[PDB]
Amino acid sequence: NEQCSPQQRTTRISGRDGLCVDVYGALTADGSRVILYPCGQQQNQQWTFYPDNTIRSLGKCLATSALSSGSNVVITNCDYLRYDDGWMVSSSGTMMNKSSHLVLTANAATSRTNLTGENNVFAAKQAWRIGNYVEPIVTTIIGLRHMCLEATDNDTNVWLESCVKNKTKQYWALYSDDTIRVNNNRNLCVSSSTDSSSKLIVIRRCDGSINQRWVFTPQGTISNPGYEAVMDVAQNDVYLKKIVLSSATDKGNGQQWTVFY
Amino acid sequence: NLSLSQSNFSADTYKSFIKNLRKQLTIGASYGSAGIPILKHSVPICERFLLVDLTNGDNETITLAINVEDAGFAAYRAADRSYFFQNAPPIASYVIFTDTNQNIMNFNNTFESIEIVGGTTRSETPLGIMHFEASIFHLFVHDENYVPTSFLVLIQMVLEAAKFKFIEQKVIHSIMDMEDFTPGLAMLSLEENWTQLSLQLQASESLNGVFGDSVSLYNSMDEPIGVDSMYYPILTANMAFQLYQCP
Ligand SMILES: *[C@@H]1O[C@H](CO)[C@@H](O[C@@H]2O[C@H](CO)[C@@H](O[C@@H]3O[C@H](CO)[C@@H](O)[C@H](O)[C@@H]3O[C@@H]3OC[C@@H](O)[C@H](O)[C@H]3O)[C@H](O)[C@H]2NC(C)=O)[C@H](O[C@@H]2O[C@@H](C)[C@@H](O)[C@@H](O)[C@@H]2O)[C@H]1NC(C)=O
Ligand SMILES: *[C@@H]1O[C@H](CO)[C@@H](O[C@@H]2O[C@H](CO)[C@@H](O)[C@H](O)[C@H]2NC(C)=O)[C@H](O)[C@H]1NC(C)=O
Ligand SMILES: CC(=O)N[C@@H]1[C@@H](O)[C@@H](O)[C@@H](CO)O[C@@H]1O
Ligand SMILES: *[C@@H]1O[C@H](CO)[C@@H](O)[C@H](O)[C@H]1NC(C)=O
Repeated sequence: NEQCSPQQRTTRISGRDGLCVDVYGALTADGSRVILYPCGQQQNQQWTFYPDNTIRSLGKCLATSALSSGSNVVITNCDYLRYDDGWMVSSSGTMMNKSSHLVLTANAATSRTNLTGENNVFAAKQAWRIGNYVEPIVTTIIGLRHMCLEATDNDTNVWLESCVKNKTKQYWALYSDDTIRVNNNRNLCVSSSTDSSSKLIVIRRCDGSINQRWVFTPQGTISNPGYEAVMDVAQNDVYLKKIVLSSATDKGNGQQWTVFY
Repeated sequence: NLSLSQSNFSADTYKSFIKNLRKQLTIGASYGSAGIPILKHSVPICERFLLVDLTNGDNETITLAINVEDAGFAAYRAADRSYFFQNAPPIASYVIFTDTNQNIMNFNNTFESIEIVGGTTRSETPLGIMHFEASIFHLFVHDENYVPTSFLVLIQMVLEAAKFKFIEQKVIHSIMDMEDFTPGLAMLSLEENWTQLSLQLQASESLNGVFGDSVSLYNSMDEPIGVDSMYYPILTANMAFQLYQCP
C-alpha cells in the first residue's frame, strides 16, 4: 500500500485568532520572516509537508533562527537543515523544533505579528491547526446528563443547560488556536480560573493564555494541557451550575464530552 | 452477550450499550499518535465475531454477529434460524450459529449493496426508537421485503453510532426529543468515509499528522468541511475507532 506513505501534502496553517502562518511579503531571501496574516490563497501561506520533517513555502524551509527563545521563525534554504531532525507536531497542535524544543508562537494577536520560537508553556498563542480549512467550527458541546454547555450571565459564566437547537448561547466556535469561543461574540473565550482560590471555569476576553487552550481528546475529555487538567461538572451535579478544572479521573461521567456540529 | 432491549431503551441505556460496544470492539486494539484505537486485524475466524442481542417490543430477540475486524454485521440468529450476508467471511458459518438453519441473504453487508437490493436509500429511511424496534421484528420473522431497510436502520443505530460519537449523539437527540430523523449529509459523510479516514490517520503518522488526501465531512448546515489532517475536533473527538490500514 503506497497510500500508507504519502510523499507530500500542501496545506495551510492557522492559529491565533484564526490568522494564518504567512511569509512576510512573499520574500524568498534566506531568513525571510514568518507572521500572522489573514488567511487566503496566496503561495506564501501554503505549506508543504514532507516525510523528512520539513515544512515549506516558496520552496524553502520553515525554521527557528536561534537556540534561545525569542527569535523569529523564518524560511531558509532547505540544504542548510540536511543534518537537522526538523519539526515535530503534537496531537494538540504544538509545532516544536525537535532539537531545541522551541515552539511556534505568536506573542500578539494582531495581523503582521512576528512569529517567534519560544519555550512551550502550552498557551493558546502556541496552538496551531495544520489544515486548509482554517475557519472556526461552530458546534454545541454536550456533557453530563445529555445537556449542553451554555454561555451565561452576560457571557461571563458557563454551565450545562438542557439542549435546545434554537438556543444561541449553546453554540461555540472552535478556533485554530484551540480556543473555544462564544459563537456570537468571538472576542470571548472559555477560560480556566485566573483566581487561585477558584477552580471555576468561566468566560473571558480571549488573551492567548494557557487558561484558554483546550484540546478535545479522543478519549472524550476537554483537556487543558498546560495545567494537566480537564473540564468537569462540579460534584457530578449539573444543577450546581458550575464547571470546574480537575485532574482526570474515572470516578463519574462529568469529565466526558461530545462535540455536536 | 451485550444487549439492548426495547423495554429499557433510554438515552442512558443506549449510551452505555454503545460505550460497552466500543470497548468490547477495541479489546487488543493498536494505537497511533492520534490515540484513536485501531481495530484488530488478521484475527482467527474462531475469534473474529462479537455477539450482540437486540430485543423488540414483543419479547423477541435477535443476536447479531459483528466482525471485529471492521465493525460490520456478518450474520444474525432469530430463534433456530440464522442468516448470513454473501460477503461474510467464507468460513463464518462454521463458527457462528452452528446449531441453526442457515440461510444466505443474496446481497452484501455494505450500504451500496443493501440499498440496491432494497431499492431504498439511507436518506429516505427513518431512524428512531420505534424503527429500531420494528427493524428487529422484520429480521426476526425475516420478511424479505423489509430485511434490507431493517439493516439500514440497525447498522446505523448500532455500528455506525459506535464508530462515530456524532452519530451516537444523533440517536440520543432522537430518543430524548422523541423524534425520528433521517440521516443528513453530516451523518452520511462519516459513514461514507470511515475506511478512508482510518487510512489517512494511519498514513499521517509520517507527515506530522497531515493526510495524503482530504476528506469532506459535512456539518448540520450542509457546509462541507475539509479534513486534511488530524487537527480537526470533528474527527478526533468524533470517530471512536478505525479500520486497520497501515503498519
Ligand atoms: C519583526 O521582525 C523584524 C525582522 O527582524 C524586525 O525588524 C528588524 O529590526 C531590527 C531591530 O530588531 C533592525 O536592526 C537594526 O539595524 C540598525 C541599522 O543601522 C542598527 O543600527 C540597529 O542596532 C539594529 O541592529 C540590528 O543589530 C543586530 C544585527 O544582528 C542586525 O543585523 C541589525 O539589523 C532590523 O534592521 C529590522 N529588520 C528588518 C529587515 O526589518 C521587527 O522589528 C521592528 O521593525 C524594525 C525595522 C525596527 O524598527 C524595530 O524597532 C521594530 O521592532 C519585528 N517586528 C516587531 C514589531 O517586533
Ligand atoms: C531547530 O533548532 C536548532 C537549534 O536552534 C537548529 O539547529 C541549528 O541550525 C543552524 C542553522 O542551520 C546552525 O547554524 C546551528 O549550528 C544549529 N544548531 C544546533 C544546536 O544544531 C535547527 O536549524 C532548527 N531547525 C528548525 C527546522 O527549526
Ligand atoms: C499575495 C501576497 O504576497 N500577499 C502578501 C501577504 O500574504 C502578506 O505577507 C503581506 C504582508 O503585509 O504582504 C503581501 O500582501
Ligand atoms: C459482494 O462483494 C464481493 C466481494 O466480497 C464481490 O466480488 C461482489 O461483487 C459483491 N456482490 C454484490 C451483490 O454486491
